[PDB]
Amino acid sequence: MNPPPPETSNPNKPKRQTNQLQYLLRVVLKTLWKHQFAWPFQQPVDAVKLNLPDYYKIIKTPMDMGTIKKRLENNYYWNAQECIQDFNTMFTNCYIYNKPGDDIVLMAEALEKLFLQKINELPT
Ligand SMILES: Nc1cc(-n2ccnc2)c2cc(F)cc(O)c2n1
Repeated sequence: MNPPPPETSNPNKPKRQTNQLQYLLRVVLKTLWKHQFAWPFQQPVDAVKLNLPDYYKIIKTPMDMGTIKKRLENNYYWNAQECIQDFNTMFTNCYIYNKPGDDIVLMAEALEKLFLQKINELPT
């Protein structure tokens, strides 16, 4: 079975919109989304379909760009740093589950370097 996906809304959690968060959706996510290596990260890992039955035995804080995108569209975050942490969790989980040089890891590393370039400068 797959676990329930991470929440994309939470009425207990305060919402906010900042220039930097609009930018993380408008520019950073929506450009990463178009990368040729983006597709494995556009939705939660379906460990049933991919025959990775050990995935959620190892990965306990799963994160993906589909969840991030919905969070950004919902103004789920308080600030840009909260969103950047979700990106880092997504990359870090892929390096934890897989090994250096794996095809998926090369994909994650391409996106990560592009992500780092894009958030080097955020709007004021
Ligand atoms: N062994 C794998 C396979 C993945 N995948 C998913 C679709 N096609 C390959 C995968 C995807 C991720 F977003 C993170 C990972 O850690 C992954 N690990």
